Amino acid sequence: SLSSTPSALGKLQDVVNQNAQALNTLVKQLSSNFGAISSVLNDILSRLDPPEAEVQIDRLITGRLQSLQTYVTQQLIRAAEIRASANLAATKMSECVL
Amino acid sequence: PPEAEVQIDRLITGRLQSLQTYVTQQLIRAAEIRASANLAATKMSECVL
Amino acid sequence: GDCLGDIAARDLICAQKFNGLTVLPPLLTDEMIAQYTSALLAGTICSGWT
Amino acid sequence: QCVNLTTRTQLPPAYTNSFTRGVYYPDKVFRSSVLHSTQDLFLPFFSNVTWFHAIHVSGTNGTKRFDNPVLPFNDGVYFASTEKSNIIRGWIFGTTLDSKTQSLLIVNNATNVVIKVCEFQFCNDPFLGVYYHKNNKSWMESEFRVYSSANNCTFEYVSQPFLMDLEGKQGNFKNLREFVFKNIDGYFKIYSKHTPINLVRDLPQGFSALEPLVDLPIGINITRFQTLLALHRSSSSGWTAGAAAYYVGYLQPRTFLLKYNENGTITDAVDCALDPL
Amino acid sequence: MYICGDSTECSNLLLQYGSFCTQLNRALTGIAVEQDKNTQEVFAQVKQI
Amino acid sequence: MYICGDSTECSNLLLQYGSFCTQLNRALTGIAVEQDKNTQEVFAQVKQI
Amino acid sequence: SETKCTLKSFTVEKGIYQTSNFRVQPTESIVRFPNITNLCPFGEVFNATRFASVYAWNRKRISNCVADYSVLYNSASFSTFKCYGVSPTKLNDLCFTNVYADSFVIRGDEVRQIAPGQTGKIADYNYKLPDDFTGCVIAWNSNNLDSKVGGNYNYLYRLFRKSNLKPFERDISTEIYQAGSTPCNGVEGFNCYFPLQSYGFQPTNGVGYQPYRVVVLSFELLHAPATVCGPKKSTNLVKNKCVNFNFNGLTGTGVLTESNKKFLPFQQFGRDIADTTDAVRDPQTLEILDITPCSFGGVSVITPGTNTSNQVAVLYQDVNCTTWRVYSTGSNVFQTRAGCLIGAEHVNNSYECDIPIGAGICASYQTSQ
Amino acid sequence: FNGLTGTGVLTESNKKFLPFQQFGRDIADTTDAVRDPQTLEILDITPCSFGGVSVITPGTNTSNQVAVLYQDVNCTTWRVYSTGSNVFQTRAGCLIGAEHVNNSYECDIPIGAGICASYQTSQ
Amino acid sequence: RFASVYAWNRKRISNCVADYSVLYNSASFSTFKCYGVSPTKLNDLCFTN
Ligand SMILES: *[C@@H]1O[C@H](CO)[C@@H](O[C@@H]2O[C@H](CO)[C@@H](O)[C@H](O)[C@H]2NC(C)=O)[C@H](O)[C@H]1NC(C)=O
Ligand SMILES: *[C@@H]1O[C@H](CO)[C@@H](O)[C@H](O)[C@H]1NC(C)=O
Ligand SMILES: *[C@@H]1O[C@H](CO)[C@@H](O)[C@H](O)[C@H]1NC(C)=O
Ligand SMILES: *[C@@H]1O[C@H](CO)[C@@H](O)[C@H](O)[C@H]1NC(C)=O
Ligand SMILES: *[C@@H]1O[C@H](CO)[C@@H](O)[C@H](O)[C@H]1NC(C)=O
Ligand SMILES: *[C@@H]1O[C@H](CO)[C@@H](O)[C@H](O)[C@H]1NC(C)=O
Ligand SMILES: *[C@@H]1O[C@H](CO)[C@@H](O)[C@H](O)[C@H]1NC(C)=O
Ligand SMILES: *[C@@H]1O[C@H](CO)[C@@H](O)[C@H](O)[C@H]1NC(C)=O
Ligand SMILES: *[C@@H]1O[C@H](CO)[C@@H](O)[C@H](O)[C@H]1NC(C)=O
Ligand SMILES: *[C@@H]1O[C@H](CO)[C@@H](O)[C@H](O)[C@H]1NC(C)=O
Ligand SMILES: *[C@@H]1O[C@H](CO)[C@@H](O)[C@H](O)[C@H]1NC(C)=O
Ligand SMILES: *[C@@H]1O[C@H](CO)[C@@H](O)[C@H](O)[C@H]1NC(C)=O
Repeated sequence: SLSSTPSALGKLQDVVNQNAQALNTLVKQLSSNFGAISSVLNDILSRLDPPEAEVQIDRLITGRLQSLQTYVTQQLIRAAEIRASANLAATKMSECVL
Repeated sequence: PPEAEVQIDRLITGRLQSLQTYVTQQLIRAAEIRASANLAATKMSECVL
Repeated sequence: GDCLGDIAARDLICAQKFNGLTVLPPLLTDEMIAQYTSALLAGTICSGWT
Repeated sequence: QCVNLTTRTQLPPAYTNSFTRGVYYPDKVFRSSVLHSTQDLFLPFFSNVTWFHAIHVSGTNGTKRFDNPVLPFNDGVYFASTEKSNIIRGWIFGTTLDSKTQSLLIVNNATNVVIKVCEFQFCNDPFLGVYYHKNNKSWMESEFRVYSSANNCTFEYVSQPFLMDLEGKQGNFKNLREFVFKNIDGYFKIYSKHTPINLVRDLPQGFSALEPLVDLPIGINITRFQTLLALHRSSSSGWTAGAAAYYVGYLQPRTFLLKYNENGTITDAVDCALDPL
Repeated sequence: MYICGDSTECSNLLLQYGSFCTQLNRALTGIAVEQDKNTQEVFAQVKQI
Repeated sequence: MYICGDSTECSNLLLQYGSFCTQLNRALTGIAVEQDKNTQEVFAQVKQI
Repeated sequence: SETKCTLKSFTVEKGIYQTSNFRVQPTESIVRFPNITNLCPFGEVFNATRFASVYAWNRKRISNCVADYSVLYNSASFSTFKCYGVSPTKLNDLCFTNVYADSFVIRGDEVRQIAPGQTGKIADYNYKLPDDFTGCVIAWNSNNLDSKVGGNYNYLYRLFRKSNLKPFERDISTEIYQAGSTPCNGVEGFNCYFPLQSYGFQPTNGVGYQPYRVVVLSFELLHAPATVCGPKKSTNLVKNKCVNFNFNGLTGTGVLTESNKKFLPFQQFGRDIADTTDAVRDPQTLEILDITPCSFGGVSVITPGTNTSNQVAVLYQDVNCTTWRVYSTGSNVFQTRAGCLIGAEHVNNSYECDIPIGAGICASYQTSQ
Repeated sequence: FNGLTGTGVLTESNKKFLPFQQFGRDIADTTDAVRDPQTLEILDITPCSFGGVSVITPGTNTSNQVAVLYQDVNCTTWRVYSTGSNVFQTRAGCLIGAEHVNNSYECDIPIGAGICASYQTSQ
Repeated sequence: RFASVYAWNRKRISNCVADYSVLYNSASFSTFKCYGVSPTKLNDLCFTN
């Protein structure tokens, strides 16, 4: 049955897929300008002097920190779901197996 | 355009932050509901059936 | 057309829809849930835990 | 000087399906193995394309049609043509298309390519033409009309010389040429591509992306344009159309999802506004 | 509609970092699916009527 | 690396938010430790092999 | 010490701390520009006998030259110089692509209109910049060149128009303007106007009425092959080393290697999924080079309490020791699936776990400890 | 209206402004009413776009037919992209393009309010 | 006549069209600066006091 039903293990495959997506999202989000003239620090630094560059860079820093904070929050929520599943599994090990 | 863009971007960032806050709160609340639903399912099997 | 009729009413449901916020229906209706509940009761009274 | 052409049959316009064409590389940056979202003006997918043609069929009830109307330019133009004998030569872009304002003339005259911006006074039926000499079997340029005058000439470019093949070739259309024309912040932007074809009716279904050709620093207002065709000669009635067809569509702001292959070629695209799927 | 409803100019600015909208919608969809799942686990335990 | 990868000028600005970065990592570390704990709690029920 | 700073403590508890990433500093710099030898036509642009009327301004293409503007320091004086595109101090570090110089004469009071976002006769009817403008505006007083005693009436401007201009347009039409209900077929009087007026430039005019020469340099940056570059000397190209670089004005740090990418003839730079440059076409030899970051990562430190011992072991997660992007060795190199662990002694006895490392490996501080 | 721009649907209003008031405001502080500058009447402003659309898709690796659900449309000029055929009103919205079968089955693609869909038979 | 700066003159303007383009045929201003609006938007607006 397991061999012939690929969807059977979707619960474990889903964990893997969700984590991969969360990291791929963080990389893709680097391309956002966040109000800046450019998403590339090297472009900002090549064309602007320090006091002008600082403004554009600070816009990018704020946006980038926001992306990381979003990531961490999502991971904490997912961690809680997994903890609950793990606690259930531990209970079953004692009550069903032992 | 260039002056409006500055003022608009300030509003967009704030508006987006509000939606993110909403989603975070819904996810936390959803987890609490999930726990209640799991308990209810447990009771259905052990108290009713 | 109903939200235009309700402008005077200032219905919160229309305000939410106009600002992009919606509500999705459940998959199971109240009638469907009632049927599951009734089946469980019929089963319990007729055959207990079997 | 100018000649008002006659004997032309009056026919209704034809329309065709744009399918999935009119995509061009929107940047000067190499990308590969990615999808990319862009918001520029594009020909919408499966849009209404006006089909124009030049044809001479037979005597008695022959079609005898030669389409060279003034068309709106709107927000930019997708232009494409299918031919076998170099009939379509160039375009006129401008507003009033007379001596009161500056106009842009881009023409291949079978010697070189000439680009000018002048307060030109155009002919109502501008055309170029080739005379066929039965003696020694030669096809040679014999006529140029287009305009009766030019004045201040604020922009000018002339290409290096070449020989263009003017033969009255028979058969199926063999050459598909596509162009995109835009007028942005004073620049007349042209994108293009050349595709080998073998066909007898409307635009082939398929996909390709056009490459940037040139950014011309023109500085003028364009609201209308006209296509310049060459005639074949054996006054206003003494002409044979030859066979060619051209298609005109208009660009609209759209969002597209473009797909780049492993070598950075755009190989596919999604028109995000076409339908819910 | 929430951030930039009915406005072309702010829409084009919003697209600059619109990948954030997609992420919010995914989170809300995940909740929506879960809520129907919870209902089925509690009530549809027996598939015989 | 995520924000100011190999950029001295960006890094020096980023220092203002250094306490923010520390908190992001503390949260991730707490998760990481927990994940090994979860595995041990489920499988290592009996330490007699 | 990095751990101590991170924790804001002079004491560290037993356990494993993450300590950033292994990083590599650049040792050499690379500067590459097309080998352009001509000086830009500063004389033709700024020392012209005559300038165009503002209603019919000139435009010239500039290419295949070096933008060494220090040549103007001895003889030129500009009352106005303002860059919209880049900071002025960066002009000599950059390359420019589609570079054009717009040129005309206006009155001193009108100089303020040659800017994005302005209104007025010039801004609306004669010459307009886009709101989104990349370039620099230059202007200077020409009273001793253009003004004449009886009035220099050669310079014209448009006074009447029906609609506003779009950026960079040149309307040179002389058709009569209709201000009233009259059709103005000719007429040239009453409510019908000849649209262009002259400026009576005289040596006795006050400053606001003196002529000014205006040059606007319009250009794009860092997204296409250069045609004009600043006065910067190139260097040799260094591969497979961590270097600083400047390719046609685009700066960065990384390791350059040969690429198998094939850029289209008009492409100068390539970008990755995060829109970061990851390839360039070298400007002197048209070779495509790929760029990889110098730094990579994976470093953590295994620490006994510092109130007991100052010995630490360092784990390199992505290092396969079996000088390998390692800070130091000193033997005690143990390869595990969790990385290359350096400083710990490997023993073959199994023990209860104390400080976990990963992949089945755990450490302790034990015996001469 | 006197320099205040926007997009929307203008209708007659029952609001009565004090003599010195020109514009009205909603809870969101958006404009929701104006006094017309020449005719002294008050108009209400409603956004043109109302929303509610989702798409039911069999995998694209099978076919490209889709059905579209309009959550706020009652099909009993419908604010739909196309009337098409096979217009089925459900409590979850007006569904256009799916056939209505009175034979119940196991749920495949859930739609809502007791309705599901699947792809089957010339499918 | 213009007022002395110490005793500046304030005039009320009302019930008129602000077609400032009429000044193009005669006046020349060395200084012109708007603080509350962008100059290019002036022709689409209405003003009160
Ligand atoms: C570009 O050309 C068009 C066509 O001549 C100009 O539009 C006309 O403007 C006049 C004056 O306002 C109107 O009476 C006409 O009805 C308009 N015609 C059309 C087809 O719109 C347009 O103003 C010109 N562009 C610029 C910047 O001057
Ligand atoms: C073409 O016809 C128009 C009238 O429609 C006339 O004004 C023009 O002069 C004619 N041109 C020639 C070359 O005969
Ligand atoms: C436009 O395309 C439609 C098909 O989508 C066709 O029926 C119609 O005849 C075409 N031409 C015009 C002028 O509408
Ligand atoms: C093409 O134009 C060029 C430039 O005006 C001219 O010298 C040449 O003779 C023309 N050739 C023909 C066939 O008209
Ligand atoms: C062919 O002969 C004609 C005269 O009959 C002459 O005018 C023409 O130039 C000749 N063609 C060539 C290619 O020599
Ligand atoms: C355009 O040409 C006419 C020819 O009569 C001339 O009077 C006018 O000054 C010219 N305009 C420009 C800008 O050269
Ligand atoms: C890329 O070019 C090579 C030849 O250099 C060719 O073999 C390969 O098929 C091309 N890749 C794609 C995706 O077309
Ligand atoms: C202009 O000419 C003078 C000599 O009359 C010369 O000293 C000066 O450097 C020249 N300026 C430029 C830009 O060539
Ligand atoms: C000069 O440029 C050519 C073409 O890009 C290149 O082949 C040559 O090596 C360059 N040379 C120098 C600085 O000697
Ligand atoms: C190190 O490389 C060798 C191949 O040279 C490989 O067999 C070994 O497994 C690698 N070490 C680790 C920890 O993966
Ligand atoms: C002028 O304004 C008044 C309101 O003050 C209005 O009643 C009248 O109809 C308007 N009329 C015109 C343009 O005739
Ligand atoms: C649609 O309108 C009809 C009245 O024409 C009403 O009976 C029906 O309940 C409405 N449908 C829904 C889903 O509300």
